[PDB]
Amino acid sequence: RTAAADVICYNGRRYELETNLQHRDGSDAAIRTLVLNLMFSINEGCLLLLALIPTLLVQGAHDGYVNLLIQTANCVRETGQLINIPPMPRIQDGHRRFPIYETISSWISTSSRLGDTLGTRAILRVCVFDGPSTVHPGDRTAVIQV
Amino acid sequence: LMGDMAERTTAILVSSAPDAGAATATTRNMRIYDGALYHGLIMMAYQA
Repeated sequence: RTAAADVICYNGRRYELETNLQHRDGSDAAIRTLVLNLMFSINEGCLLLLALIPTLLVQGAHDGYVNLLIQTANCVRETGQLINIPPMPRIQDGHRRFPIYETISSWISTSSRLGDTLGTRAILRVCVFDGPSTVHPGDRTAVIQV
Repeated sequence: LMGDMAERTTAILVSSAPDAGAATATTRNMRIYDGALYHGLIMMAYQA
């Protein structure tokens, strides 16, 4: 809406999404966080992680679950077939530091806190001790706070 | 028939991987080697 699907399947059930945004400032207030956290993910070792795309393709040919994973990725299926990365230059002081450690440690942090910023955290967890197994819509539960 | 001759008859050896409808990453190594005569001919029962 700011620049210019509403159904979600869960346990084999289709529930339509009727969201609305009657104005515009909450929108970009969210988008700024989205892009901000999107930026701090890429790092030095992303170059090495990029030349590994064709290995992921040949594994997508070699194994089976990789075939489920590769085709929902609307980007990797194109780049490894339409983008190339030449021999990466040597990393400055390559005998002391290590790039992949950073490019993968600064993604665990930025990922857990992601959804709890565009949304909310989980405060309670259903722990039925001796009641029923599952819970239907509208039944009283038993819980302990997170 | 002198403006177009034929010297000798040969054969062909074509290789190919199975078609896209049968393509798995372990079946591209089952090439279908084949042969095809060039400038040969087929006959009826041999007179002899």
